[PDB]
Amino acid sequence: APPIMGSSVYITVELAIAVLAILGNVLVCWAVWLNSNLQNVTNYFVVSLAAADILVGVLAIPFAITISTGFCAACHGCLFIACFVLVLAQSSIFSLLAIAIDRYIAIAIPLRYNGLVTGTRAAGIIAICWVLSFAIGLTPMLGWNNCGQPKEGKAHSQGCGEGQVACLFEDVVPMNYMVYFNFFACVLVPLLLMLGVYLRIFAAARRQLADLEDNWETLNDNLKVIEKADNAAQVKDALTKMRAAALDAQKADFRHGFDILVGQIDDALKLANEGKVKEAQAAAEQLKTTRNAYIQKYLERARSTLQKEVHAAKSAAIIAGLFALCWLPLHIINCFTFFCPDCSHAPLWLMYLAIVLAHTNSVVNPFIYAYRIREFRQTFRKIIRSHVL
Ligand SMILES: CC(C)CCC[C@@H](C)[C@H]1CC[C@H]2[C@@H]3CC=C4C[C@@H](O)CC[C@]4(C)[C@H]3CC[C@]12C
Ligand SMILES: CC(C)CCC[C@@H](C)[C@H]1CC[C@H]2[C@@H]3CC=C4C[C@@H](O)CC[C@]4(C)[C@H]3CC[C@]12C
Ligand SMILES: CC(C)CCC[C@@H](C)[C@H]1CC[C@H]2[C@@H]3CC=C4C[C@@H](O)CC[C@]4(C)[C@H]3CC[C@]12C
Ligand SMILES: CCCCCCCC/C=C\CCCCCCCC(=O)O
Ligand SMILES: Cn1c(=O)c2[nH]cnc2n(C)c1=O
Repeated sequence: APPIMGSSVYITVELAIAVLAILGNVLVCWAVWLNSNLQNVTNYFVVSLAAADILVGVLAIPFAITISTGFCAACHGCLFIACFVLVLAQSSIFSLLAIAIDRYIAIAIPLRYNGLVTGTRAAGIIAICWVLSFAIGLTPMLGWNNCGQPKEGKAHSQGCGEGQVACLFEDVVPMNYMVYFNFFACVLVPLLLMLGVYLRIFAAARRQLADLEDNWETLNDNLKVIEKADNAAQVKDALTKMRAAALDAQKADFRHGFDILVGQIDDALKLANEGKVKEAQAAAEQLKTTRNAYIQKYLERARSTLQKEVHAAKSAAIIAGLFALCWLPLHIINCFTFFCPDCSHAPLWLMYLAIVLAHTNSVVNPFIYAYRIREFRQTFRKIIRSHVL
């Protein structure tokens, strides 16, 4: 078949992806700009990620279409066309890693979060990561390239000028760079890092949920103990273990609820020390009202916050996971090309599918926010509804 037919399918799909990438990610940026409830440090990395995905539609996909033709070009110009997408992919990895660390700090040291993680510091991190993304993605331009060993047969067969090559990705970008440097070091290692961070996030959330439940059962168990104890030392032992358990919970109207609880325990405790057991039990039984009134509400709000954080972190993890799914095939095909030179090159149609799937990643982020985060979903509706209506 004439190549122009298969290439017409490839180009049409690439342009379709470019349109979806631009529209969806413009909506993400628009949403964060308008809605103050979306303006947090976490979402500044989301916007940086959306900007990279817009750039895939506006620049990388047109570059990808161009380099598929093998057009004649100065090798360093070709290199820039071939490698710019690597800058955007690297920026996305830094943004994904930053989001994971952000959510980890939020769950592990909430008290210190807003003091550590600020808009000003985030903006600085985003600027540094973009600079590093240019350095990593355009490393071939610094001399790690095959511009020095041009394919002269292809150059003259295609009728290129001198100094010019048939501009093809695999002719100009070295496969050792793509496999060892780009894939293993700059992509795979950060992805495994994010896996580790997210693991630590879910473990932290699970431990804090358990601790909450433990304090609640420990406050309820020791109550029953006091109600059935026939000795003043039994009441004292239990009440001392409730005071500790209450003071851990305090740190972990609610602020008043705790002062009442500690006070009522201190009351029932001084009675117990004086031998007044029935009076200690009577004083201990008022804790039920403080528990019903205040403690049960603080337990349930704190449980609600942790669950919201587990949801947000799962949402972020899906986006990191989707990046991996969409990019691994292209990276794995490169590994086969590099490591198995006795293996037939992956056919053109599968190369096209791998490239298109990597580009498709720049579409998916907006759907995940829409499906998994109400605050974005609501703002999407309002930006669409107030432009339709
Ligand atoms: C839209 C704005 C922000 C940036 C767009 C600039 C892009 C389109 C420019 C910047 C550098 C340019 C390249 C620089 C040099 C060459 C070598 C020449 O033999 C063929 C064209 C080619 C490969 C150019 C293609 C277009 C190019 C990639
Ligand atoms: C989730 C992480 C661990 C995924 C990364 C695994 C990658 C690096 C693995 C998965 C399958 C592997 C390939 C399987 C088979 C072959 C054929 C052999 O002749 C050369 C190595 C080569 C080409 C391997 C290279 C590395 C490879 C691509
Ligand atoms: C879900 C993701 C992470 C896994 C996808 C793995 C894909 C990329 C794997 C599965 C089987 C693989 C193919 C198995 C055998 C060959 C023949 C060889 O001559 C060229 C590479 C080629 C054609 C491989 C290319 C990559 C391949 C298609
Ligand atoms: C903000 C929009 C920016 C413009 C987007 C369009 C970019 C087009 C990309 C590459 C076109 C360059 C390839 C054409 C060179 C042909 C030279 C030749 O005839 O050998
Ligand atoms: C990122 N990337 C690759 O890793 C690759 N491998 C072969 N062609 C490729 N192309 C066109 C590409 O854009």
